[PDB]
Amino acid sequence: SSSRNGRDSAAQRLGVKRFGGQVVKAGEILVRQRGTHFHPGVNVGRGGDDTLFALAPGAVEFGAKRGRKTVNIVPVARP
Amino acid sequence: PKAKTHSGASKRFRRTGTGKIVRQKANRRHLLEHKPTKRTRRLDGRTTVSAADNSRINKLLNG
Amino acid sequence: DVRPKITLACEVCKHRNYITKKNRRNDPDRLEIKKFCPNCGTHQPHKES
RNA sequence: UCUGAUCGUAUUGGGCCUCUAACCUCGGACCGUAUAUCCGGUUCAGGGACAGUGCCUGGUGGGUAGUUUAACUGGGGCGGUUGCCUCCUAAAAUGUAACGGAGGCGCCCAAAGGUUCCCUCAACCUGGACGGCAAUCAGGUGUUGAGUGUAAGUGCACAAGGGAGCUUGACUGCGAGACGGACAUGUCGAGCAGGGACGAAAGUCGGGACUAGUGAUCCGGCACCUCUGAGUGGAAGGGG
RNA sequence: UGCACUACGAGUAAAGAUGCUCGUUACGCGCGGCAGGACGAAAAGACCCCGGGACCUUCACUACAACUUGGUAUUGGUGC
RNA sequence: AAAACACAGGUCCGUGCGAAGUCGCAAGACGAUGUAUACGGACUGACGCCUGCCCGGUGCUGGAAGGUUAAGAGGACCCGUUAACUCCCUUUGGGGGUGAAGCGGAGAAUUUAAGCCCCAGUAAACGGCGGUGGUAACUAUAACAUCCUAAGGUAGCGA
RNA sequence: AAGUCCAAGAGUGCGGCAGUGAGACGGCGGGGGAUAAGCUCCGUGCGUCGAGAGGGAAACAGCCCAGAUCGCCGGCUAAG
RNA sequence: CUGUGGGUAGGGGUGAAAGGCCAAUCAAACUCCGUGAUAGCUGGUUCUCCCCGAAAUGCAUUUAGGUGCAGCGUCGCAUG
RNA sequence: AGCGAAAGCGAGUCUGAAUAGGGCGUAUCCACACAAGAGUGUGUGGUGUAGUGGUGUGUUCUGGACCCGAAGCGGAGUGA
RNA sequence: CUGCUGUGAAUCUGCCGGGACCACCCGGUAAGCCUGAAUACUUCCCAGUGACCGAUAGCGGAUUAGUACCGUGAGGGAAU
RNA sequence: UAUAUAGGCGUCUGGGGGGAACGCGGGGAAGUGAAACAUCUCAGUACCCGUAGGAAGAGAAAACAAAAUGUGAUUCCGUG
Ligand SMILES: [Mg+2]
Ligand SMILES: [Mg+2]
Ligand SMILES: [Mg+2]
Ligand SMILES: [Mg+2]
Ligand SMILES: [Mg+2]
Ligand SMILES: [Mg+2]
Ligand SMILES: [Mg+2]
Ligand SMILES: [Mg+2]
Ligand SMILES: [Mg+2]
Ligand SMILES: [Mg+2]
Ligand SMILES: [Mg+2]
Ligand SMILES: [Mg+2]
Ligand SMILES: [Mg+2]
Ligand SMILES: [Mg+2]
Ligand SMILES: [Mg+2]
Ligand SMILES: [Mg+2]
Ligand SMILES: [Mg+2]
Ligand SMILES: [Mg+2]
Ligand SMILES: [Mg+2]
Ligand SMILES: [Mg+2]
Ligand SMILES: [Mg+2]
Ligand SMILES: [Mg+2]
Ligand SMILES: [Mg+2]
Ligand SMILES: [Mg+2]
Ligand SMILES: [Mg+2]
Ligand SMILES: [Mg+2]
Ligand SMILES: [Mg+2]
Ligand SMILES: [Mg+2]
Ligand SMILES: [Mg+2]
Ligand SMILES: [Mg+2]
Ligand SMILES: [Mg+2]
Ligand SMILES: [Mg+2]
Ligand SMILES: [Mg+2]
Ligand SMILES: [Mg+2]
Ligand SMILES: [Mg+2]
Ligand SMILES: [Mg+2]
Ligand SMILES: [Mg+2]
Ligand SMILES: [Mg+2]
Ligand SMILES: [Mg+2]
Ligand SMILES: [Mg+2]
Ligand SMILES: [Mg+2]
Ligand SMILES: [Mg+2]
Ligand SMILES: [Mg+2]
Ligand SMILES: [Mg+2]
Ligand SMILES: [Mg+2]
Ligand SMILES: [Mg+2]
Ligand SMILES: [Mg+2]
Ligand SMILES: [Mg+2]
Ligand SMILES: [Mg+2]
Ligand SMILES: [Mg+2]
Ligand SMILES: [Mg+2]
Ligand SMILES: [Mg+2]
Ligand SMILES: [Mg+2]
Ligand SMILES: [Mg+2]
Ligand SMILES: [Mg+2]
Ligand SMILES: [Mg+2]
Ligand SMILES: [Mg+2]
Ligand SMILES: [Mg+2]
Ligand SMILES: [Mg+2]
Ligand SMILES: [Mg+2]
Ligand SMILES: [Mg+2]
Ligand SMILES: [Mg+2]
Ligand SMILES: [Mg+2]
Ligand SMILES: [Mg+2]
Ligand SMILES: [Mg+2]
Ligand SMILES: [Mg+2]
Ligand SMILES: [Mg+2]
Ligand SMILES: [Mg+2]
Ligand SMILES: [Mg+2]
Ligand SMILES: [Mg+2]
Ligand SMILES: [Mg+2]
Ligand SMILES: [Mg+2]
Ligand SMILES: [Mg+2]
Ligand SMILES: [Mg+2]
Ligand SMILES: [Mg+2]
Ligand SMILES: [Mg+2]
Ligand SMILES: [Mg+2]
Ligand SMILES: [Mg+2]
Ligand SMILES: [Mg+2]
Ligand SMILES: [Mg+2]
Ligand SMILES: [Mg+2]
Ligand SMILES: [Mg+2]
Ligand SMILES: [Mg+2]
Ligand SMILES: [Mg+2]
Ligand SMILES: [Mg+2]
Ligand SMILES: [Mg+2]
Ligand SMILES: [Mg+2]
Ligand SMILES: [Mg+2]
Ligand SMILES: [Mg+2]
Ligand SMILES: [Mg+2]
Ligand SMILES: [Mg+2]
Ligand SMILES: [Mg+2]
Ligand SMILES: [Mg+2]
Ligand SMILES: [Mg+2]
Ligand SMILES: [Mg+2]
Ligand SMILES: [Mg+2]
Ligand SMILES: [Mg+2]
Ligand SMILES: [Mg+2]
Ligand SMILES: [Mg+2]
Ligand SMILES: [Mg+2]
Ligand SMILES: [Mg+2]
Ligand SMILES: [Mg+2]
Ligand SMILES: [Mg+2]
Ligand SMILES: [Mg+2]
Ligand SMILES: [Mg+2]
Ligand SMILES: [Mg+2]
Ligand SMILES: [Zn+2]
Repeated sequence: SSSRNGRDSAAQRLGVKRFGGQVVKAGEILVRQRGTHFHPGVNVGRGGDDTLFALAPGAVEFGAKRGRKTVNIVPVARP
Repeated sequence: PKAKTHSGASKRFRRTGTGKIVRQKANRRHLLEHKPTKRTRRLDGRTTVSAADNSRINKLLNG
Repeated sequence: DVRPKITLACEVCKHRNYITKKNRRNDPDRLEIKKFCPNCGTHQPHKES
């Protein structure tokens, strides 16, 4: 007459936060995730909870490097 | 009769030189051992009250 | 408790700088480690209070 | 002049048997008082420093008084549930409800933290005394099916998995820029300086492969500080 | 007692219609009767839920009366 | 309007006397111009035969060797203030340490009542009254060995 | 990159004044239920009703057409 | 049984006990006063036109028919 | 005239060991330089900074506070 | 500052206060008593005034008005 | 019952009751608010009791103050 379940946790709002070709500031976090689904690419660092962030200003762009999806920051030219 | 300032809110909120109302962050009075110092120091100093709460806090402060 | 809260104090100035936990079943003796003392200015041994 | 077995004086308590004089008697008589089971007085007879009563104090105390006794909910009740974490529902961004479908949490580890270096499992075949498919040895095949403290998911063989050395960064002063957000919470973070660890150096280190292991404010405790101190100096008290 | 020159049937509609649809029936006005309907009148449902009361019970809470303990004042004397 | 209340009868408990109980802040009053063959309270309910067990729980009553405990007496020890010094270290001061008395603050040992724990009695006090393992007359009709308790339904009655 | 641009009467920021926090059915994707309900619970730069008049569906909030500034004894059409 | 006179008063009285009765009222009489008690509840709130125009969701809630903040309307200013 | 818990200092001030970052503050705009394109800063000049008191309107606070409505609670009295 | 209870001093090199307390300084002189003015109100009397009402208004009462009437009573209480 | 007192007799002089508000000294709620409620509030309010006066009460420092060669009884009003 009772359900032995009915509990869940809060949604953590994970996922890609900046997509390809998007200009970011240095320090912006770019994708929140659990494991390493996206590996840190060139000029992109990885946080303690596996959060990828940008170590330099530029444009986001994804890639594959030896069978590993990677995220990179590309230096846009100064006008 | 002259209006009364809400005393519980005056000992919690303060105004700066320009007139924005500042605050004190919570979760820093006890049970501190398990909190990393990064969490501890992102929780101190003042911070401006939200625009959503600025309307009621103003009425509590002016009475 | 078996993992109680403990405090560490510098020997050369007796100031309590850090609070941590440890297992009393596994570390019955006072825990001592070389920590950093803000007023001594350098790393000093710190012993359980 | 301490150690002691001692008597006495001055003083003050604890107790005991008493005495009467406070106080008490609805015991008698007499009087105010012609009238009076009131009342007061006088006196005899009894208690008696007790009792009663003030003040302070501990018990017992529905005798009375004021009140409280949650919500969700396919009506209500009875059951079950209430915070956090993971997955599916959830319709390939995020978010998404039901008493929808499954499980975990309220810890643990002074190493199971930091760094430096080194290694690759599980399973299967073959050869070996106990020893059997199975325990340890040797040869081979074996790219991940093993393992990762702990649920599940995302990861990890480049290893985040296995082993050893040293060691405490399970730091102090901070923090550009952001994610998430009714708000309050929360989450990531390069980089600078102090003082260190490891490393030849490059460099990495603000606990743990990651996401649970938690409780706002009030009020109070404690240690430290260069703050304050109700005329002044202290203190008490407050403050950081 | 909102009205008014207030039929029926099968429907439709806040799901049980005199008043809407489509058809059927019906000259106008009364008197005596009957109670099928007007979810008829009456009484801001008393059942049930929600909020609030009130009185009752008790090892609910917190108090107080009452009862009781001791100290001390009233309260003193001699002997041990 | 009843089967309910009352009742005459029964018991239990309290009360030694301006009793106990009740109405009152008190004085005072009823009880009662009564005095345990009386009065109050509780249950039962003429009569007849009877009224089992359990005192562990909770009350009531009684007791005291201990444990625990208020106010009150006690003020060891500590802290504040400062007469005095005593020193530097710079000089007409000013901080270090000690610090008597006096006044203040926190106050331990020690001592002390009832209650509670404790131990007894009490059920016409509020209350409670069991099973299992395998069995025969023609099936029976629960009254062989053992577990548990404070004790395991007595008499009578019983769709 | 354009479009719309004498308008969407559009975004965003600050402020004054709000109401709302009982939604309904229909189309598509689903949970609960018996792949029942005019059932219940979610998603939808989906619609309409709510807060919508007019025409169609006999009548018939939520379906189809179409959004009522007023007048006309003009014309053309939409669903049907 | 009854007449006349009298006594008991509201958390009180009285009850051969039904919560009975105490002035047509009683699980605490009535009158006045506190007082215009308080009600997250129901009801009502009065002339006109012009422009714009919702929500019935999220989060928290001694919370679930109430409220706060967000979302969504309007007006003023800024930007464009 | 602000910063600071405060002593205090003052176009600064707090934190800090830091001419080392950040917080708050120095109306606002203009230019010229000197530094980096990690979001612009720093500095020299310039411009120079707007409040207050009546009163209308909207909302609000304290008051019965838009109007109406309990069952009930208290004080003092009236009734056998 | 002050009530009830207990204990209980000094007469000026005294005693009190200056937000626990102590020291120093300063102010004052308790346990005795009187005291005008400036301040509060209007039963009643006089004289006035009103961007006050004008007979369902204004006092309950423009008229038999605390009247008639209702109640055992406190009390309620018109209409003209 | 001796001292005597309690009492008794006589002769005077006062007291008593009423009143709308204002004063002073005492006793002292609850509705309510706190979105429950008990501290708290309401509120020392309502009510009650004792007493006045034309006003009352207070009043002549055992006060403030803060190092100023400062104020100087009380009451009331405005600020703070
Ligand atoms: Mg999840
Ligand atoms: Mg890490
Ligand atoms: Mg204040
Ligand atoms: Mg703290
Ligand atoms: Mg810390
Ligand atoms: Mg060890
Ligand atoms: Mg005595
Ligand atoms: Mg006594
Ligand atoms: Mg009680
Ligand atoms: Mg009660
Ligand atoms: Mg109440
Ligand atoms: Mg409720
Ligand atoms: Mg409910
Ligand atoms: Mg149900
Ligand atoms: Mg149902
Ligand atoms: Mg998704
Ligand atoms: Mg999707
Ligand atoms: Mg949803
Ligand atoms: Mg669980
Ligand atoms: Mg590890
Ligand atoms: Mg290590
Ligand atoms: Mg091998
Ligand atoms: Mg490893
Ligand atoms: Mg730690
Ligand atoms: Mg930041
Ligand atoms: Mg370094
Ligand atoms: Mg770092
Ligand atoms: Mg971590
Ligand atoms: Mg609080
Ligand atoms: Mg002082
Ligand atoms: Mg001082
Ligand atoms: Mg201190
Ligand atoms: Mg029909
Ligand atoms: Mg029909
Ligand atoms: Mg019809
Ligand atoms: Mg018609
Ligand atoms: Mg007829
Ligand atoms: Mg009829
Ligand atoms: Mg008839
Ligand atoms: Mg009816
Ligand atoms: Mg109703
Ligand atoms: Mg109810
Ligand atoms: Mg009969
Ligand atoms: Mg009858
Ligand atoms: Mg009966
Ligand atoms: Mg008898
Ligand atoms: Mg008995
Ligand atoms: Mg007696
Ligand atoms: Mg007897
Ligand atoms: Mg009987
Ligand atoms: Mg019998
Ligand atoms: Mg018996
Ligand atoms: Mg027994
Ligand atoms: Mg027993
Ligand atoms: Mg017993
Ligand atoms: Mg016994
Ligand atoms: Mg006893
Ligand atoms: Mg004492
Ligand atoms: Mg039978
Ligand atoms: Mg366009
Ligand atoms: Mg337009
Ligand atoms: Mg618009
Ligand atoms: Mg709601
Ligand atoms: Mg809703
Ligand atoms: Mg809906
Ligand atoms: Mg529906
Ligand atoms: Mg569907
Ligand atoms: Mg479903
Ligand atoms: Mg439906
Ligand atoms: Mg839909
Ligand atoms: Mg509506
Ligand atoms: Mg329409
Ligand atoms: Mg519409
Ligand atoms: Mg269509
Ligand atoms: Mg045509
Ligand atoms: Mg056509
Ligand atoms: Mg008679
Ligand atoms: Mg009579
Ligand atoms: Mg009664
Ligand atoms: Mg009457
Ligand atoms: Mg009656
Ligand atoms: Mg009553
Ligand atoms: Mg009552
Ligand atoms: Mg009131
Ligand atoms: Mg009202
Ligand atoms: Mg419009
Ligand atoms: Mg709102
Ligand atoms: Mg707005
Ligand atoms: Mg300031
Ligand atoms: Mg700090
Ligand atoms: Mg700065
Ligand atoms: Mg102006
Ligand atoms: Mg204005
Ligand atoms: Mg009443
Ligand atoms: Mg009477
Ligand atoms: Mg005087
Ligand atoms: Mg009139
Ligand atoms: Mg007229
Ligand atoms: Mg009238
Ligand atoms: Mg009469
Ligand atoms: Mg008089
Ligand atoms: Mg109250
Ligand atoms: Mg309340
Ligand atoms: Mg309320
Ligand atoms: Mg005068
Ligand atoms: Mg006078
Ligand atoms: Zn140190």
